[PDB]
Amino acid sequence: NKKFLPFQQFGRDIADTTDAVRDPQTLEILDITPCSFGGVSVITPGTNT
Amino acid sequence: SVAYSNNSIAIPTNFTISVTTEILPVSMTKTSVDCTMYICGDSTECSNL
Ligand SMILES: *[C@@H]1O[C@H](CO)[C@@H](O)[C@H](O)[C@H]1NC(C)=O
Ligand SMILES: *[C@@H]1O[C@H](CO)[C@@H](O)[C@H](O)[C@H]1NC(C)=O
Repeated sequence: NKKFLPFQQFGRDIADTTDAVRDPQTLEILDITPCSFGGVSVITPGTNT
Repeated sequence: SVAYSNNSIAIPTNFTISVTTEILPVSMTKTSVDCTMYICGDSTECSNL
């Protein structure tokens, strides 16, 4: 929902990476949310139980 | 230069109840850091190395 000037293409975050973009073919404001959510947690009781 | 005597003394006659506030840290921010998503962002040869 930001204010992209027509030359402004790349939104940067505080972490200085790519945040918000625009298609060079069609003028449109986009937002990016990265994939690879978290890790694997395993719950188990005692094996003898 | 607080005075001092041989046969005289100073005894309090009235008091004051003061509230003192201490601040102690207890919990650091718990942090889990994955290594592969940190180092090798979307790669195979990086993980093989
Ligand atoms: C207590 O100390 C003072 C300090 O000079 C002295 O003059 C006095 O004689 C002392 N008291 C006694 C009982 O000696
Ligand atoms: C003791 O001190 C308080 C303030 O510190 C005062 O308001 C009060 O009247 C005093 N009382 C006596 C008996 O000296």
